[PDB]
Amino acid sequence: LMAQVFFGPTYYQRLRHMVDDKIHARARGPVQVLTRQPVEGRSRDGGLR
Amino acid sequence: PPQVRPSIAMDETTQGQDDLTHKLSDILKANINVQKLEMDGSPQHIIN
DNA sequence: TCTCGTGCCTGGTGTCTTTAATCC
DNA sequence: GGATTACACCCAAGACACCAGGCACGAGA
RNA sequence: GCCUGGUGUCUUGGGU
Repeated sequence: LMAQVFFGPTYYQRLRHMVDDKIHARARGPVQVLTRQPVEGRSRDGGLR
Repeated sequence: PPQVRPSIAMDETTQGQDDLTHKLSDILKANINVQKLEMDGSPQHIIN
């Protein structure tokens, strides 16, 4: 490489936010009894607002 | 109709009623007691 | 065998006094 | 001297009526 | 032998 590269150890920390805890998709699914609109929340197969 | 005030099941075999359902029961009970006054013991200050 | 006491279930019904800026 | 106004979306974990009266059952005399 | 329902109201802690 025409340029030299700053290189060395650094302490790195692994944070709790991982993609497979966030990814979500909904085709059809459960609805609320009251509004017959899609439910809220990843944990309930919900839809985006 | 019940679509406006659906029942929900808190822990599967136990169901509570919507706030409107409880409140309509209170209006309905209170309505019967107005009928219960005008035919007998009304000390006027009780009617109010 | 009878009576009394305690516990559980069902039904009905409340109350000692004790966060800040704007307009209309 | 009054209320109404106060970004958006999303995730997740953590909770639930009280008191009084009546009836039934069990224990003790 | 097809249909197939699992809660709410808050509060708190977080993400951009």
